[PDB]
Amino acid sequence: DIVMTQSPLTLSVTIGQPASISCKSSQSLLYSNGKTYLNWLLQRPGQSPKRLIHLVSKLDSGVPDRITGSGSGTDFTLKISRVEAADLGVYYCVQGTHFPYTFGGGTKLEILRGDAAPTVSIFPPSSEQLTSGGASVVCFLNNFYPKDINVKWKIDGSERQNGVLNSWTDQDSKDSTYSMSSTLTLTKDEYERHNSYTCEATHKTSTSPIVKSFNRNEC
Amino acid sequence: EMQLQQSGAELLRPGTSVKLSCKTSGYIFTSYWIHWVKQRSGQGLEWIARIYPGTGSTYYNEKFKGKATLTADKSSSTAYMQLSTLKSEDSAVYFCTRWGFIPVREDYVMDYWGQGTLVTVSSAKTTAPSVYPLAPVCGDTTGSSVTLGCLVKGYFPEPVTLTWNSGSLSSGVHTFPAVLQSDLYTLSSSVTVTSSTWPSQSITCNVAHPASSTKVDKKIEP
Ligand SMILES: O=C(O)CNC(=O)CCCC(=O)NCc1ccc([N+](=O)[O-])cc1
Ligand SMILES: [Zn+2]
Ligand SMILES: [Zn+2]
Ligand SMILES: [Zn+2]
Ligand SMILES: [Zn+2]
Ligand SMILES: [Zn+2]
Ligand SMILES: [Zn+2]
Ligand SMILES: [Zn+2]
Ligand SMILES: [Zn+2]
Repeated sequence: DIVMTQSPLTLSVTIGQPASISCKSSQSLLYSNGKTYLNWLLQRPGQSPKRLIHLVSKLDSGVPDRITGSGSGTDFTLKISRVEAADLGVYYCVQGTHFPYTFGGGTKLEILRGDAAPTVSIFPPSSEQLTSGGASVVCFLNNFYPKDINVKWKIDGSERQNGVLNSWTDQDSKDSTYSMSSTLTLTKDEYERHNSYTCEATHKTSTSPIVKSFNRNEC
Repeated sequence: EMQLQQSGAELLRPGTSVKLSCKTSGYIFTSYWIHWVKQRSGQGLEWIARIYPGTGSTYYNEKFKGKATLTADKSSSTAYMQLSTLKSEDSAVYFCTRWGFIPVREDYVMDYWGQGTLVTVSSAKTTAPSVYPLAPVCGDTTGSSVTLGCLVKGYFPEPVTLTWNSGSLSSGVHTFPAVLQSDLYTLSSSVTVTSSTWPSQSITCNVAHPASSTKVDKKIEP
């Protein structure tokens, strides 16, 4: 089977700048009829893939000509002349010259924007949950950029690594930022034995850790 | 308007089989090849097979011979793909697509795709989630704007449906991807509103879990 190699894995580009993606195949994609069946697809976040180009450089109907394709033999390139917000997603090259059809690994295009510090919110366990003998402390770190962030949980000044469940959103189309959720789950009994619960983030936008905490007590 | 609608998410037991459907409309079903593609853990697609509904002619990727069987019902304009003896590798999202290559013209017509069908191969039992309201104490973000949340935990399998005020509230919400842990998924969503909205008017978290026929609304009270 033809191995299709795409580089780079990810590219961060600012709106208005050009972007190019490379695709290499292990066999020439020149079919015996002289045509080269190399296609490019875009899979936007939460959407099905969509073909942008066919036959190396032919645009599909309704595709903007900001997008251009080129190459031959085993080397192909997709170029976006001016990146717009709607270009966010994973780009894949797929060959149709040699059966069976094979895809490249994909290239994620991320919109490079101005740094944004996280908005951190912390939530103690709900009454409903405590009733069940469980306790989850949640921390939302919303709208930050770059995506790189490290969050630790500290209970009464000591780092807690067990019981932590983290989740991140894909880059937001509306503002190009990322959001993350971190949940620390303990038993109701242990939760009630400690006082200070701290959600601590490490991010480029700060020389010191970004902290959000609460102290439980009674009243 | 050309449309391809695929069937719902499937939870399948190891070793059994499933039949996925791809109902089409808006075009002459018999005149175009229908292809099936597989996607595992994001970036990484695989071409499975294609069928010409007009003749029933099918071509398979060697890898999938014996795994997939494509059929098509002309009277209903529905393509089907049956997957047999499911194993770990079969857990994935499957798409059907009227790819659009016209062999006679050696050129392409627009490609239309189905929304995808998620297949989970597991022997784990279906479990209804617990929905917990997250009212701030420190997740207040002071005045101006306050952010509320909804914690959905302990359910299986995916997916779960989460909206705010029946969909009325869609801007400023962040729904995080579910994470599996100890055979149960946990998912959360945050919503940021102006201090003038909450607690004044109510914010409600709506959750639906088809697999267990669970539908729950949690009102975020102070
Ligand atoms: O097989 C041969 O030798 C001759 N080649 C042909 O007839 C060309 C076939 C048309 C084509 O572009 N196929 C590639 C392809 C098809 C479907 C697809 N998808 O994702 O659905 C992705 C890629
Ligand atoms: Zn060949
Ligand atoms: Zn061949
Ligand atoms: Zn050959
Ligand atoms: Zn201690
Ligand atoms: Zn102590
Ligand atoms: Zn303690
Ligand atoms: Zn020509
Ligand atoms: Zn064309």
